[PDB]
Amino acid sequence: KNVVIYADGVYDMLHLGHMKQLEQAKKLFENTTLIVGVTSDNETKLFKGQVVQTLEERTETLKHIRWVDEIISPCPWVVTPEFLEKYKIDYVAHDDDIYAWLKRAGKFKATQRTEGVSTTDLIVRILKNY
Amino acid sequence: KNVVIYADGVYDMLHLGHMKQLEQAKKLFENTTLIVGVTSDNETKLFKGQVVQTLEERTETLKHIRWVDEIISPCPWVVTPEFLEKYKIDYVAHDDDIYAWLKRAGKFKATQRTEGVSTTDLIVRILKNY
Ligand SMILES: O=C(O)c1ccncc1
Ligand SMILES: O=C(O)c1ccncc1
Repeated sequence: KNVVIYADGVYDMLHLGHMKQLEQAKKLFENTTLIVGVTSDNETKLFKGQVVQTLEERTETLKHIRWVDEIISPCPWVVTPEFLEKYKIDYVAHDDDIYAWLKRAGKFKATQRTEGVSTTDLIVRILKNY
Repeated sequence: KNVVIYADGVYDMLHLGHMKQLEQAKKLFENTTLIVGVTSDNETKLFKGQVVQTLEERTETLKHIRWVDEIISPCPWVVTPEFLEKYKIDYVAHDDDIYAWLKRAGKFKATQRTEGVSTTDLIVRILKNY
């Protein structure tokens, strides 16, 4: 019955939008193990851009989140079918291409993002008042 | 066996320092129910000062934290012995006076703060780079 879900991301400056996404992946099936992958500082910088928190800070915050069962930190930047076999992952859960092969296989579970809740935007709140 | 712990605070812009505190209160005894009280916007402003997130935003974030079993939102600003009886609270868990009466009664459990991890300070990080 237990379904293994893998959700990777930068998880920089974790906010409610991030945690609703993790809650969503956790609840994709009735009995799950949610594995979260945290990307490395170097690869995030090289491919995405500026990260505020280090790998260790981003990883420690996630350990406090109710929905997170296991953590791979750091995690590979690109998911491969080897990786899926290595960790016995049944579905990859991410927002939406690079995930075509997963959707083709029956193993992609779309999860949704929440905007405006970002730590970035809460400073703007502090500031559109100054 | 189950021990009811009450930890109140503003929980504005929840960071790792906040979550380590909640983890600490949760683990005060082997079997606990951790109740978290979230203070109102008006009373925080009036007694503490400027709050960034609303009551509802601060409360929703806490629902995602592994250690939080129950939430009182909003919560009273001052704990009273009536309140303790009302919720069957065995210990109040807070950092450290206003908690003398609790310590006198055997019902105060000190928890520790973590500095420098504050959302405030992570902007300074972004900025001591500009
Ligand atoms: O959070 C992302 O967009 C991401 C996920 C997996 N690998 C790299 C980046
Ligand atoms: O977080 C605090 O300092 C607080 C705790 C309980 N009542 C008011 C304020």
